[PDB]
Amino acid sequence: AEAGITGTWYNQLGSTFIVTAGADGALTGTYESAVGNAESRYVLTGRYDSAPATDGSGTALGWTVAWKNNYRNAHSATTWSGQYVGGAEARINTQWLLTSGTTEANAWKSTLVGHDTFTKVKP
Amino acid sequence: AEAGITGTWYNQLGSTFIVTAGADGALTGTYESAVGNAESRYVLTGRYDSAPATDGSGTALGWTVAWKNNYRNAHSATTWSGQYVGGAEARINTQWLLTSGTTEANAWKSTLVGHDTFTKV
Amino acid sequence: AEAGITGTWYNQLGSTFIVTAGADGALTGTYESAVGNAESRYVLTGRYDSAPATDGSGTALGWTVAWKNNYRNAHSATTWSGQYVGGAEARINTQWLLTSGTTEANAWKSTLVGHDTFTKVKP
Amino acid sequence: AEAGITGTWYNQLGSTFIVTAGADGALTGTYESAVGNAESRYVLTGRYDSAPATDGSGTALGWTVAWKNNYRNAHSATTWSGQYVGGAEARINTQWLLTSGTTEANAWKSTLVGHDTFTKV
Amino acid sequence: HPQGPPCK
Amino acid sequence: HPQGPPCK
Amino acid sequence: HPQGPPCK
Amino acid sequence: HPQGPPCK
Repeated sequence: AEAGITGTWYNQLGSTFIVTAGADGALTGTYESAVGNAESRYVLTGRYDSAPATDGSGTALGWTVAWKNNYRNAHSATTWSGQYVGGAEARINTQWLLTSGTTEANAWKSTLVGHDTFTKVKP
Repeated sequence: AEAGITGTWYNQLGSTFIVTAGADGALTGTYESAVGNAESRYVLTGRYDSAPATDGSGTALGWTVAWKNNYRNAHSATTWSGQYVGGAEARINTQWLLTSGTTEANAWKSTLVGHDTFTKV
Repeated sequence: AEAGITGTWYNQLGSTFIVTAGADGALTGTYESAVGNAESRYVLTGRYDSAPATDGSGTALGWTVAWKNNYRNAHSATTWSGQYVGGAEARINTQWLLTSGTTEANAWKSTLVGHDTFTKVKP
Repeated sequence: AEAGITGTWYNQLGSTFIVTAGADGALTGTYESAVGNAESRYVLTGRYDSAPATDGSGTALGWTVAWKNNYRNAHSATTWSGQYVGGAEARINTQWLLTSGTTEANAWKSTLVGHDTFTKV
Repeated sequence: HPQGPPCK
Repeated sequence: HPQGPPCK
Repeated sequence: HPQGPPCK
Repeated sequence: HPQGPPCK
């Protein structure tokens, strides 16, 4: 449900995700790196599947962050795909892909994969 | 080239992707599935990294599509991560993650992974 | 180091992995599903990189299990890629790919991805 | 066909893979990298699922290669998961995970993912 | 699923 | 599947 | 990288 | 890395 998703979330590496879920399935916000001052904020956009999910099923969602802002340009973008699971302890469990822009020759090793779990802290 | 990402792209499965790249990193458009159909269209939103790349590199980008529209709701979402390469033959090479909303017990197999190459042909 | 890897390990879903690391970089053993009686054992084979790793770095390894034995045939195979991290609490952190045999048409959705962490229990 | 997996396979990067499929699910062989070279050969071990597949399905398999031989040690290992399809044009379509041994602080980016299609051509 | 090919 | 938890 | 933990 | 193309 949009409300449950909306809020501030953190993951085990110390990064910050601030998101607002709109009624039209949109996801917007900012993502901040693990500690490190104020200018570590990047724009994120995503989508969530507003489910009739009376199954205790999670809500599927995903979002993208291109690692470029006014202070830095890492020439890479990450996409997180996962599910939002509500309750008193809501969590968003994801798997992510981080692709860096490479030349033809290193394209083979341009993508990293991992997983992150986010815990909600504020609305 | 920069906003060479804007346009209509097709992949090997037949799906079409229509996007507009904004000068500041935004990616907006529609993703349409099988048959072309009429409302096999879903909204997509993404971001791309606008950089100098003297060393002939591709442009990193990614986008998401939640599989729900006013006619279908597949309780899932796909995210594509990859890079744009322009030239005579522009292509967007991606790897994707498709996660379905499951219950705990099925969460271990909630995600499929694959790859797709999109062209303007 | 072969010793540290050799032993019995379990992961959070309740599955059992029994492995022996040989001096030649080989990995052999059996994998058992999460609870479920005796005939839930499958053969696994893998390789580990015997590292001069005096960095507190993990040892990279991987293994494969084809889900077919004398009782069942699931027509699928899983490969786990990860690192062994020793200490009093040794762990093997992995990311896995599970591919099922499909026809040409469903090949697009033949592979699942996830992650599992194994805790060592016996030598 | 069943032991049609046995043979020499090549992928788009130039690497060669030579394997023997045992009647009971084993996969053994050598994987050689760039240039062909001499000791760009690494041992590979894997497993494949021997099944009836009336419905024209591929055969699921996977294998690992630890990147260490008596000449190099790249402190990493790759696992390929995929399926074999035989016929006039046999192919092994895979997705792979390459994990490097890192320290905790770098563990978040210890794994690369990709895909490779191997042919006997 | 709307991500695959057609069901023709 | 022999890689998931027990059944219900 | 802005997606990993802090530095040393 | 021995998994890539050659360094030619």
